[PDB]
Amino acid sequence: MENWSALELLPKVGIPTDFLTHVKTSAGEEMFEALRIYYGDDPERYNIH
Amino acid sequence: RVASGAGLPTSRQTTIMVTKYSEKSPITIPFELSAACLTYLRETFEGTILDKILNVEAMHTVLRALKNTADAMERGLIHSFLQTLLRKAPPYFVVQTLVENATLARQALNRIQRSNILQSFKAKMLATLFLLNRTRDRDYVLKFLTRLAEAATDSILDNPTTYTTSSGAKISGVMVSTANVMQIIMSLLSSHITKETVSAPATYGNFVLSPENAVTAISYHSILADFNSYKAHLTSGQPHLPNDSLSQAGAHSLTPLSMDVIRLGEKTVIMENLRRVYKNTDTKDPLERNVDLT
Amino acid sequence: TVSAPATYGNFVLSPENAVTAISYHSILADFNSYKAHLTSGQPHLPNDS
Amino acid sequence: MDARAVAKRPRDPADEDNELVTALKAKREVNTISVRYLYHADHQALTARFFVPEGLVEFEAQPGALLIRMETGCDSPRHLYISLYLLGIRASNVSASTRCLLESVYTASAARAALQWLDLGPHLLHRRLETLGCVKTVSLGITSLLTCVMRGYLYNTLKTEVFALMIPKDMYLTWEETRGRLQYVYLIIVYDYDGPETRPGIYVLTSSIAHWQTLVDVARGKFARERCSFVNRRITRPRQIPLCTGVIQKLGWCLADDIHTSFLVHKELKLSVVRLDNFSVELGDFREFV
Repeated sequence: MENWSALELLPKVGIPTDFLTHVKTSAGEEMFEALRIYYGDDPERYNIH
Repeated sequence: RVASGAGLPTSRQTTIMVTKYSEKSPITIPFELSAACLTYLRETFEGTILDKILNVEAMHTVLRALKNTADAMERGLIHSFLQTLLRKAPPYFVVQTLVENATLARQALNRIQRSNILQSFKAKMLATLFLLNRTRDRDYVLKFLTRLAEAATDSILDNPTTYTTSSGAKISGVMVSTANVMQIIMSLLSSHITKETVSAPATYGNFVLSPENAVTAISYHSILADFNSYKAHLTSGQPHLPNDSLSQAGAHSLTPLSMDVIRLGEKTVIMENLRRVYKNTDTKDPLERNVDLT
Repeated sequence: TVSAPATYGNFVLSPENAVTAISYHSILADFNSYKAHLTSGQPHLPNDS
Repeated sequence: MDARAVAKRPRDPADEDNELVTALKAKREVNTISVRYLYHADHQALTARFFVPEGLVEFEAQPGALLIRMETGCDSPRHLYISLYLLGIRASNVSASTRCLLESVYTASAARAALQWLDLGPHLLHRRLETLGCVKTVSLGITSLLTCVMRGYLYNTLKTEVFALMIPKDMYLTWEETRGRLQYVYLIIVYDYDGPETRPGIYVLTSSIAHWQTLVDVARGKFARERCSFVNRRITRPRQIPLCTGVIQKLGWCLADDIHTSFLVHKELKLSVVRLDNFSVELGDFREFV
């Protein structure tokens, strides 16, 4: 399974994103093959092992 | 997010992670050589002039086969790319319904919202099934093409120096169709068609594994492209990367070549027909299709 | 009277170790020695990590 | 002819440059196609390509399946290509639980058609079958493509991996306590002549014996009951003219140390098999014995 914490830590490229519809609508209507959504602040990325 | 007033539920901050995968589509084609060709290719019986003629014939046979197969490989690459693009491209009524209902929902669709979506689907499917047969008004087709261009979303990578003209205002898309349709459009909208020279990359870009990538491929069966840049930015504390691994793999040299473009509301796109590729081949042009109505 | 080490030993991660730890959850100690020996084509490392 | 010509040892097939490179060098012309090394140029195994409908391809996705050609008694498909696993359904040798398992696996129209065609006619089973070899590839689709070797070892493009031959455990048969170093493997079909209809037994035998007469004597020792049944039917039921009590076909040779036990997984169901690690195919015809 995809490890989202690695994406969360590693440097990223700044992009102007363009979803035609609302992001939560495209995600809820299952546009993307794999998806992770969390609210607030998730401590998962901090426990490097 | 936007701050809310008294008595309303506040919107919590949220982050979204998505990932996209690649798909593979190999192509192939055979060519054949006869044993008679092979024996005379590498044999000299007494060296008489007839034997020299036969040697020359075998050499030319294999050379013709190689050239024909290389041309076939180029054509097959074009064919495969076009098939992939057609596979991912939805029809006009879907995309126009989406663009007209973009602000409708900020969540998964209700019953009512998707009922409205379905109504729009049906109406637009009936209204625009055969565009050029039911109308040839100049303004209407111009607006329709403009809508087709506007509906598509932007790409996440953009090399600003490639596919540009001497008029250097940049090109944004390509519109492809059969020769007859392109002829009809060009004659109908000639006030917007122009002939241009475009700078395009002269060769494929090169992507190379680094030795760190080799070590990680051996040990963990995975590579992270541009490993050293990631490590340098991570250790220095900079959160953002200036470029993308695939983008920096792009070719440097670019060549000029001639093609036709159309203006679609401060947006210029290229027009092409692929009649050349399928001129005398066995494969059918994938832009010529059948449609069923019941 | 015998001679004994005066101080503890120190083991420290390389930056590439940090990258592989974050991405793959794994460390190959003395990563650059492996890289250089593998590329140069010589089979034996001088000593372990 | 001269002394230097006789003394000259033959050219190495690997140090001469191939025909395409020869032509390109002769004209000094470049080509996009990579040409310096030709793949499969040194495969000594002989292979063939077979098309098979989607329903029949199950447990043959993994390499190492034995491939049989069956006659339909019809002109529209004429022949079908089936595996030993499918014959596992019809064989009386296979146990009830395994029969149920691999009957649940082959729940497709094509497989059921194969079974109906097999049971429909009045001929014995072996007259309807022709053995092709072992398979090592798959390209899936509505019509799948299988490549099968009919003389040689089983291996991929670079010989970086050698494939085994998979036999279902109920069909595996041995008749010696300590194995000879070199083992020959045979396919056996034996008929039991009970009252209503013949029930066929299907086996794959691994043996050290290469001589036909000694092997058939051992087989007649092992299958005495079926021979008794054959004679009993000949006595009780005239105007039924049976032939044969069994047939034996040779296909392959392997070393005794290569023999192992293993399982196969398909749609999270486990089938247990015997595994011949470095098996090389060498097909014979059906020889019949009484």
